[PDB]
Amino acid sequence: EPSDVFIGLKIDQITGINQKEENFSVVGSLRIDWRQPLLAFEHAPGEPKHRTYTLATFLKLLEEKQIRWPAFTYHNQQGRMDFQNRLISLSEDGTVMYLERFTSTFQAPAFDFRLFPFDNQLFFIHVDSIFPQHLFRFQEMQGFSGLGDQLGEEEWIVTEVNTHLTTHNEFTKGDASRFVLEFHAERHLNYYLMRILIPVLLIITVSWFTFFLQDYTKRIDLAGGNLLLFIAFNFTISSDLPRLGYITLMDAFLVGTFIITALVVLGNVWLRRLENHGKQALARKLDIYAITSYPLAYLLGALTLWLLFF
Amino acid sequence: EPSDVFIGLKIDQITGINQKEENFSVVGSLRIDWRQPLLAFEHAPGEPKHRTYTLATFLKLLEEKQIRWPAFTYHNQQGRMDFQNRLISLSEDGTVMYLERFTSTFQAPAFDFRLFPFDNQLFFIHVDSIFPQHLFRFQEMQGFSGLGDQLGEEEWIVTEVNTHLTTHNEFTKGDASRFVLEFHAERHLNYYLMRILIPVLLIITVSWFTFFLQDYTKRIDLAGGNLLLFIAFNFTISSDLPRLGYITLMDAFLVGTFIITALVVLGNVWLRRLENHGKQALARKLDIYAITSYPLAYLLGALTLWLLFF
Amino acid sequence: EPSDVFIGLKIDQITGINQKEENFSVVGSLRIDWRQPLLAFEHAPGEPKHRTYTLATFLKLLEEKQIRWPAFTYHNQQGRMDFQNRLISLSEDGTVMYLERFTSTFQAPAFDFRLFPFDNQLFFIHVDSIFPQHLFRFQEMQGFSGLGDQLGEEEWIVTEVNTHLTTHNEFTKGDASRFVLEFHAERHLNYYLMRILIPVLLIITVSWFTFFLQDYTKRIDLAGGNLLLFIAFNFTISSDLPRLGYITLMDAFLVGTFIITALVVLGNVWLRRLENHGKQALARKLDIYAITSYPLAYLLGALTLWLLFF
Amino acid sequence: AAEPSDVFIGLKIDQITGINQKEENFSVVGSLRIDWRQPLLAFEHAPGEPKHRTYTLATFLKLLEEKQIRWPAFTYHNQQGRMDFQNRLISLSEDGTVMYLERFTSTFQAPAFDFRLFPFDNQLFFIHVDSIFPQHLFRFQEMQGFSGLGDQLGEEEWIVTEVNTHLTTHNEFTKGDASRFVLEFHAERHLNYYLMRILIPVLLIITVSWFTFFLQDYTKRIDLAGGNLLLFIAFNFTISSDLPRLGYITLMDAFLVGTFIITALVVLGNVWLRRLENHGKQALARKLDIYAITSYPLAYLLGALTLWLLFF
Amino acid sequence: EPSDVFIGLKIDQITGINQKEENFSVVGSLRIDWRQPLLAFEHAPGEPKHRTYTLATFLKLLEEKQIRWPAFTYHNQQGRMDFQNRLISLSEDGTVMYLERFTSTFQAPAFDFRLFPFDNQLFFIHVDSIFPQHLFRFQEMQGFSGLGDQLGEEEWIVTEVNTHLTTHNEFTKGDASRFVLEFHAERHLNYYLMRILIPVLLIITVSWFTFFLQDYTKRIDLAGGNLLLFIAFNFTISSDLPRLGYITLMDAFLVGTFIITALVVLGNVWLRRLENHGKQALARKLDIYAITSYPLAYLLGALTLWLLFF
Ligand SMILES: CCCCCCCCCO[C@@H]1O[C@H](CO)[C@@H](O)[C@H](O)[C@H]1O
Ligand SMILES: CCCCCCCCCO[C@@H]1O[C@H](CO)[C@@H](O)[C@H](O)[C@H]1O
Ligand SMILES: CCCCCCCCCO[C@@H]1O[C@H](CO)[C@@H](O)[C@H](O)[C@H]1O
Ligand SMILES: CCCCCCCCCO[C@@H]1O[C@H](CO)[C@@H](O)[C@H](O)[C@H]1O
Ligand SMILES: CCCCCCCCCO[C@@H]1O[C@H](CO)[C@@H](O)[C@H](O)[C@H]1O
Ligand SMILES: NCCc1ccc(Br)cc1
Ligand SMILES: NCCc1ccc(Br)cc1
Ligand SMILES: NCCc1ccc(Br)cc1
Ligand SMILES: NCCc1ccc(Br)cc1
Ligand SMILES: NCCc1ccc(Br)cc1
Repeated sequence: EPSDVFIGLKIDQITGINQKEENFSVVGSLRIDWRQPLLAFEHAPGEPKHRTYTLATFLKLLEEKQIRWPAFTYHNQQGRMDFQNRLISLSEDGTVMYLERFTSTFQAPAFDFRLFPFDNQLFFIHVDSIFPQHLFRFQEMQGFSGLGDQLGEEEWIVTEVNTHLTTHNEFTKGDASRFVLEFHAERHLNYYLMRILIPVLLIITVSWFTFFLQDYTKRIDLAGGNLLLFIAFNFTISSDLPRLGYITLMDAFLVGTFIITALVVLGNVWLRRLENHGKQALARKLDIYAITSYPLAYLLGALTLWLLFF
Repeated sequence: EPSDVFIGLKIDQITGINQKEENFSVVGSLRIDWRQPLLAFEHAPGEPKHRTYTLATFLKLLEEKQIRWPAFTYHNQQGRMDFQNRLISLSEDGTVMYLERFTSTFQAPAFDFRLFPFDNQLFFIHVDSIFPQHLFRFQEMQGFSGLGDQLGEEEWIVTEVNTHLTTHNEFTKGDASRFVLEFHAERHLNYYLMRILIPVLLIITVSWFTFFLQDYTKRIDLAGGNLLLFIAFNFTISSDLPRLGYITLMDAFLVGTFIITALVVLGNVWLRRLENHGKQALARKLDIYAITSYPLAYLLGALTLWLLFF
Repeated sequence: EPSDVFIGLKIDQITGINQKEENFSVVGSLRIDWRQPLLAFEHAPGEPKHRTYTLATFLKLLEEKQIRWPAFTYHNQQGRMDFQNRLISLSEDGTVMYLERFTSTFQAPAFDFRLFPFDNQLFFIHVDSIFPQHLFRFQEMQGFSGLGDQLGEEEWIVTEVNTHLTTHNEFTKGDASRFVLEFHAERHLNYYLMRILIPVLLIITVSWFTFFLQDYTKRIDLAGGNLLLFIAFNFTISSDLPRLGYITLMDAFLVGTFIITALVVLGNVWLRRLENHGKQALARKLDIYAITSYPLAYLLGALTLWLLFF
Repeated sequence: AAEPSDVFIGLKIDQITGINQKEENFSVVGSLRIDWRQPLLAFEHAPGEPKHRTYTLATFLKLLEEKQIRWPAFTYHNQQGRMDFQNRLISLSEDGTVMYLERFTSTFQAPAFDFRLFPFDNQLFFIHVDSIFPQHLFRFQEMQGFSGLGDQLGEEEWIVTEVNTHLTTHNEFTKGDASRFVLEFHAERHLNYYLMRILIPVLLIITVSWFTFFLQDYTKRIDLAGGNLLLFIAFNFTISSDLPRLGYITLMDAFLVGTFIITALVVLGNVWLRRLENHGKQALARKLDIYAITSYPLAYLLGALTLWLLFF
Repeated sequence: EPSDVFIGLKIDQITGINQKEENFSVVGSLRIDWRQPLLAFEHAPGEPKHRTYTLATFLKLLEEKQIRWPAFTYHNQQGRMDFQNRLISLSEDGTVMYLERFTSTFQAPAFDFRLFPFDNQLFFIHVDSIFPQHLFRFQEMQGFSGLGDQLGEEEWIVTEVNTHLTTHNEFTKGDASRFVLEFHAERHLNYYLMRILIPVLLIITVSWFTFFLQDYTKRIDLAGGNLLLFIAFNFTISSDLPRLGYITLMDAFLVGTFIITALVVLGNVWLRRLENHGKQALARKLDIYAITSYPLAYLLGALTLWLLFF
């Protein structure tokens, strides 16, 4: 007959989410309730009903009594887990109450940058029983598992928190318990506005003003610089993210400005060429297209992407 | 009956405050006084009245005597806590004197960048009893808790230090002790002056000089460069801070220069356009307005923000 | 007679591959099966058939019974190995079942940047027996060793995973077991396209447009800038990689643009020189060569490398 | 026992891994040596057993706990973060003289930093070793012939002027006066880097700029000095990062603003010369111009003595 | 009588050489052979001749038997040493065989950047006996100490490996053993060529082309830019190295281009000045000197340094 293990997990802090390395880091507390009849003991009346053990001696106790503990791993843990507290409280009955406080990093392979920066992502911690269900089944320790109030994370904000149970088959042939803490969060886009969109629009608009000079050479020299600017903005954003083998929304928007700004150069080159072959008057007539093409192309291009991605 | 636990905490050093990751790091000493009658002992004459234990053996002693120790966590601790000393002194009377020296990082989610760089911030360490008040109540260990003299931090300087007790309900249903060390500090604005304001004003002023040349094309080319400069200064500052979903004061000041410098372009474009359509004399008349718009706009804009934020 | 040790190793995560420091990092689980007759035990009915030990006490047990354990090292391990679980299960038969979960970095000196970024690389973990084959032989633990599904790595993608055994002679004169987990992976070229090729082609193309202006001075000033741009792109890429004593494909492609763009300068200098010595008409004739030389040389140069490297 | 026992503290820095002026700390590999005679620890030895017993710190402390003997607990007051230990080894003599060796790499807070004269300055580095227990229980004495700095420190920027050791009290955990052993050293910066990477360039920019005054294009001088400004604004960011977010003004801090003020005026001035040209007074400008050509060099060297007097 | 301790040390990997912090990091295995008669033991026939101990219990054994172990430090170790294996094999005869596998950083104060980047450097690990020679003398464990095959290091390549004994006087008055593993290595100049020399020569050469335009203003504007470029290249290289109080070869080469490029500016200023005072014809005569000065100056200057440094 297999004994129930009551798995509770609360994330107190999100220390940060490194989206480039596709992981996040949390301060968190794991809580386990587990009745083991064999661990139960007798007290004299007036001697305490509850024994408080360091994890160190509590396991050395279990080893001595040849009792199996419900050994568990965090499947998506990365690197070290700095433990704060690992503390056991045992009762007359042989109910074990375990607390594990830790800061640690976790894999989140559920990262989809397709709609970056307008994206919503799945973050989750997996807690697996090493031992199969035929020995230990995990049950939800109700009234504990979730996320806290002061997470300290300013970019992401969390949509929903859910806890669910399931199997794995990592070390066993047999089905084995896995407690899961999931959360979805999505980005506060202020940064992306204030530092990327606003500037790129400011560059584009203030550039368009200088079309009313009707120096075609100046427009060419301007758009040529704009190109390098965007090629930089392309490097800014490229670093935020991993070396993805797919094309971001952001990725597309940049190549947008590329294509346009490439043509702005080519077009004004041709207008300027007419001026150079005694057809200045034509250019100046023709020119009106070029002045109104500029802004339409960027706003035709705005709907082009917005439909392709939404 | 619940036994009193006397919690003292002194921050010797502030190793630094990482405002981007919304945490700070301190060298600090935790001091606990706790009378446990059961631990009291008799000595032979010539054998010491105070027994000095490593935390390691002191707990192994408590486990052996089935005595519960007032287990505590630092709630806002991040990552590892490098311990220097963990030393126990047990008096005849059964008074435990504990010392914990450590360097460690702590969450400070009390970060409000609304008035950055003119801001005052709350930094605090929480020390929680894991066990409820029905078992242990924390009392302020007088004559210890506070901040030192040589903190070593050059940017922030501390306004006020306060200590107080209160409850939590982290692992218990029952109310539980929490000792709090708060401090407020505010930024030394010298850096922000010397590296950000002075330059931006220098750029703006030295730019305005070149208005007295009365080349409109040159002013357009100048203000266009100024734009990119500010777009950079925008990236400098953006990195100091997190990816906030709210707009800094600083954030606004930058977009200020943006809006203005955008118009300086638009305006001089129009003056230059008049020159290009045989209305050079008009431009040169209007020009006088344009020369005295530059300085007013930046100083109209100075009061615009200084009213909006204060 | 030497006893068989059944070595399984599964990489759950690739935390990343630092190609500059010629190493990779993995979350992984090591599994060892090893029958030791001496460890075998009898149980009372109602006492467990399988005894579960912490590695700590399991070795202290082996030391006490003067039994030699099949000590192993990871030969290509770098720095610390953060252990998650080190857990032993001893059956009545005296079969030891060991599990070691860890995050760790490993050397991969099998790095050939000759065809970077179009390259396929060998990543491997070596597990050596410290003790010779005369004492312990390693055997492939079937049904476990390999790579998982959720590796979390976005740039590389894995072609093939193989396991095989072999000898070493690291500390012994005698032949000694070595279990090897190899994998090959190759790069997703999207990044290299979107951030390096597309820009460099965009710069080159939009530059060629400005040839139809037939300002030779402008072409010289342009190609001179292009040079510095490529000299930067040269620094971008240089950092991705180590300080290799061999020439990358990428390395060559950069020098290509160098040589060409150097020529464009020299050539247009000469065209411009003719203009300056009353031979403007000649230049304008010869110019047609220069206009079509530009694009040919970049695409002659494309086949030059694509033949030299393939 | 027979009053307070003397404890002989020796500390030698074998190397300085580096000095991070931005975090106002330094990191050293060092060996701490303590001599401490305890009558109670003295033991009788059977012939064929060594006269000196060699213990790991862990066993030696577990032994002290067992024998209910209090050891002279000590902390490094200015230690920062983790201290990796190389060796912790105890040798117990028949006489009961305890010999402890602690080898470690560690970072130490140093609030002694004064950037007022940066980069031309000397700074004070110190490690504090505080006894937790008061002076009435234990007094620290200088273990002579050991304390100091080594030969191969490995540090190329700083070079050390003087090493001094002395003892004093603290009152950290006790009401009672308590021992504190101090290892101080002063070092000062090698100016070559600051020359080769900051001064030489800034002078090169300034001088090569002044050459282009002999062109007598006023527009070109304006465009040049405007660029010079941005250059210095960069050099301002280079240096700003070397240092913390100080609330005071460095020497270097001042020197940068110097170039600012000057280069701002060079613009303003040539703007005015150019303005005369634009209002048919080209001849005047060309007269005045001679003042302007000699002003640039004077102002930079008037400005050199301005600071060198204000700061020295 | 003092007992011999057989010290072997093999570097398996060079994880890297941080030339800025004047240290290097290696994966390595320390091997010690040491006969202690007291550690010898008797076995029953059929009970093992060799006892295999964790370092942990092996020392607790030595402490119990009041035997002194040949305590050693790595003198030039920096920071933490991550240990892989610390394993003892005790024979009946009382021969201890010790293995210490570790990744660790080591000081190399033997750094001479005088001829950087054409330099050859000394890297060494010191292993000191804490105890004097009157108690333990170190002897070279032969057939093991040296460097491995797959070091993984791409910039440096190792010239020679030598091992030898010597004294120290670190904690003792008495002479004390020190085993030394030295190696020399020298740099692969490919990086320095491909990223620094080639570009600087490309800039200089492509600049010289624009002399054949015979625009003196353009040459001034060009050389002025070249200056800033080199001032950057000066910052690139400055960071590779520490804040050395001595002048590199590289250091000199840069100041070379400085001095020259400063004069190119001055000289063309003077040519241009002649044009401005009706002496255009003279300038155009003198010009031939200036055109052939530039190339000679850089190649006079190339031999100047190649003499002073070689
Ligand atoms: C740049 C957006 C602002 C537009 C306003 C018109 C003047 C622009 C400022 O100078 C221009 O900046 C480009 C970007 O670097 C350069 O390529 C170009 O040669 C230069 O003339
Ligand atoms: C530059 C701010 C300081 C004001 C000095 C006035 C003289 C002009 C200095 O050079 C300017 O630098 C910008 C920055 O990129 C260029 O874009 C711009 O076209 C260029 O004219
Ligand atoms: C720069 C090395 C390549 C030289 C090719 C000759 C044409 C000039 C190329 O662009 C130039 O870049 C320089 C560096 O900032 C500026 O001084 C210069 O005014 C600018 O036009
Ligand atoms: C730059 C590739 C875009 C080609 C479009 C033609 C118009 C000019 C583009 O700006 C150029 O940018 C360089 C910065 O490195 C400068 O050196 C160069 O003098 C400048 O004119
Ligand atoms: C540049 C300092 C070196 C002095 C050399 C004198 C020749 C002119 C070099 O080009 C200048 O470079 C500045 C970069 O700051 C540009 O902003 C400015 O428009 C331009 O005039
Ligand atoms: N490192 C996991 C140890 C452990 C597991 C379960 C329980 Br209940 C107590 C301790
Ligand atoms: N980890 C518990 C440490 C502790 C020791 C003694 C006292 Br009194 C309070 C706390
Ligand atoms: N430090 C790991 C030693 C070990 C190796 C294999 C087995 Br099976 C048990 C223990
Ligand atoms: N944690 C080190 C404690 C200690 C150090 C030196 C001596 Br002598 C005794 C004790
Ligand atoms: N910490 C290492 C101590 C030691 C030294 C030598 C040998 Br042989 C065994 C142990």
